[PDB]
Amino acid sequence: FAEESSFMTLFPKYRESYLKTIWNDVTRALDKHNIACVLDLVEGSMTVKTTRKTYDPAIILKARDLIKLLARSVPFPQAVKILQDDMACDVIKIGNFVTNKERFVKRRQRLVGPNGNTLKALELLTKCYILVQGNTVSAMGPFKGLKEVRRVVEDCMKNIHPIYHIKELMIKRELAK
Amino acid sequence: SQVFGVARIYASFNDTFVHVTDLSGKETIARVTGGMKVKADRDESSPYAAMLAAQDVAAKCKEVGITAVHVKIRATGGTRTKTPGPGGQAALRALARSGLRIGRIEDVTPVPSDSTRK
Amino acid sequence: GQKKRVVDPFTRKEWFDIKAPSTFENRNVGKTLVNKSTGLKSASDALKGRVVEVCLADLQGSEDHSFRKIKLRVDEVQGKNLLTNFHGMDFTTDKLRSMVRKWQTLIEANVTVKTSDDYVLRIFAIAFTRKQANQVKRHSYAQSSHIRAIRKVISEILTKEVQGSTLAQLTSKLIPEVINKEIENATKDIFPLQNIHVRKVKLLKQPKFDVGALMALHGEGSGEEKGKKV
Amino acid sequence: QNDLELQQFLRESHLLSAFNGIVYQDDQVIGKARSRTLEMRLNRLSRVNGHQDKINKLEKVPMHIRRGMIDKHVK
RNA sequence: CAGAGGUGAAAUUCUUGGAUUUAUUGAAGACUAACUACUGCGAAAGCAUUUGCCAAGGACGUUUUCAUUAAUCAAGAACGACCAUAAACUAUGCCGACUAGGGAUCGGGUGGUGUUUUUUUAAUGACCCACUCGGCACCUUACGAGAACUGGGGGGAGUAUGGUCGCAAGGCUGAAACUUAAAGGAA
Repeated sequence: FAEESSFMTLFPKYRESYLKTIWNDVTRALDKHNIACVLDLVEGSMTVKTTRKTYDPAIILKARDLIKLLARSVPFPQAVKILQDDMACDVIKIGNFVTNKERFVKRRQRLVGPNGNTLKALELLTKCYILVQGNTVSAMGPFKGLKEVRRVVEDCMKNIHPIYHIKELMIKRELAK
Repeated sequence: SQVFGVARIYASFNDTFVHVTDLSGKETIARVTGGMKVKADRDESSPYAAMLAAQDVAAKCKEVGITAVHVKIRATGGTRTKTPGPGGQAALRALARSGLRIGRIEDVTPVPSDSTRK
Repeated sequence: GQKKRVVDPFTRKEWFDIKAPSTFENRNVGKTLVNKSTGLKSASDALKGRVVEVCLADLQGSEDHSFRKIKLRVDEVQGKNLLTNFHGMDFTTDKLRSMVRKWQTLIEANVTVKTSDDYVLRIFAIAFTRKQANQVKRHSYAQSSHIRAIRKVISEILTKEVQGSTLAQLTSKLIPEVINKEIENATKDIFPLQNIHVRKVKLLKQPKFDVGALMALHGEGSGEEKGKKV
Repeated sequence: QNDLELQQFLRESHLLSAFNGIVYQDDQVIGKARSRTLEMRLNRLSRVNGHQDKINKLEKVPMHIRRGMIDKHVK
């Protein structure tokens, strides 16, 4: 086994009525990996702990990513796809790119799209799940998709439009097949 | 009873590094990266390559006399992705499966703390 | 071109083990390789600069120090033992990322203080603004003059805790987290302030060696050893 | 802006993800995605010259259940 | 010790004169992560590490003072020979001389009377509640003529064309004055 591992994130207060609901499903989905987890509702935190029966050494890292995904407000059937080996997170940072607030919110809304079309087409092409929240961009997926969405988001905070990247993603799929 | 090294797994995209040193970090015991086990030049980051690299790491650590490793798992960090590649969990799993005991897994990627982007 | 042929470099390697200072609990922390003690770079001066990063849980037996790694600097070699001294302290990154939450303020301070020895230390501090029980507004921000006053009393009382300590006294002071209790008691007149921590201690300059002071930190020892039998 | 396949994929990205690598191009799109995709294209083409009281005819739903449909959807 | 970048794969590049990785330390130029908000400040462009100095500013409090010193804007003023750079790109809404509100939040003030605070060193908090002034927004309501870096043709979707201006076909090449070689094409 291992000695002990313990990670903890702490979640904002409005999430607790959702996390209280889904929490038994988290205990099922982690007790099949032999990882304990507590949901503290007074200090507002979620901890995961490697118990005495954990033979997978690396799964406590994915449990850490799962609980901070739950804190960063992705839902549960989306977030338990992080406990499998082919999938990981990325948290792109978009705040430090441009100066004025008007150009920042217009490029970030351009990253989302009209009716959400640009973002949904990006999720479809990269096979990822992308959340444009605040001044960062969360993403879950395979690593090729994560590389693709990171370059898409950073070049969208630079001045080139994201539908150029969506076009070249379609071209590259029909060019790779 | 255990003798402890440290693991220093640096798992970027495009490559993984499984590099056991001593408890200080000054003396190395079998650095073998992912791209030197099997190279198609694109499978360097793959879980198979990380498992091969961690397996002959654990061979040379059992040769020298290290029974357990403290795992320090880092990504490329900096002004970049901060997420460990597909090889980090595979190298950790192969290090544990090949006899070495695991202790103290910690995430030491360089968060850039106000970086040099623009 | 032509590269090199290998000759196995673990036949010339020597194993030392690291004895921690006696300001801790159980003091055998592990072992360390070095090249074999030849003339022209003896091993006892191939060492003496190495710092090791150990866990305070491994140094103290408990698990509420599972964060808060520390650094021990090798100073004096005797008899296949590396006697160490305190070299610094640092949190793991996951601890302060687990502490930072939005809708509060983090007040962080730091002071560069010279102790009762001539070690000069840059010592840090973090503190997060709590909300009281019965508080119904979701914010609990400090009004930034409360931040300046809190940071002022943090700097004053922790530069009072140093200069009034040696390195061994300061280390034994910050093992059971009691400078944090001093900050909390001295600051609850201004803002509530959950989970104050020290988080980071850096050595900047160190005075001299003073083998007597190091051996008084550890314990005595002197050898008359074996004799050749011809 | 005058790429047709790209913009069709953009505005039919939602129901492709609702009724699904993925397929998007016609000659590979299986049933309910195909029916609603073709219906969306025909609506968008016919909304230029056709009358606004004749292009988008609502399905006849009774009052007390269409209002409840709207209230639950707005919730 | 034999590879490291990087890519969808590659490559330019670095590398047994030891790259990449690891540890200790130094130097440089930037930048101020998370905290970071439909929050704050600024006339706007804009402004995020600590501490100090320099002047400034706003809101509040005021049984202080002056006594019409005021409001709007054309004109004008302030701010906005070396090393080479991006901006917009799907958007929104009914306006003003205009009534009331509601929840949340930022700064000040008054009152209440509980908990954190606490004591004969100075003063000074935090939260809860009501009221009130002033802000950044948001969600609603009721009621009004709201008239009197410059250059522009005329709707949208199409259809026809014995007009005008163009561009475009033939037909094995060689190969025409020559029924002509080699070689190539096609089948």
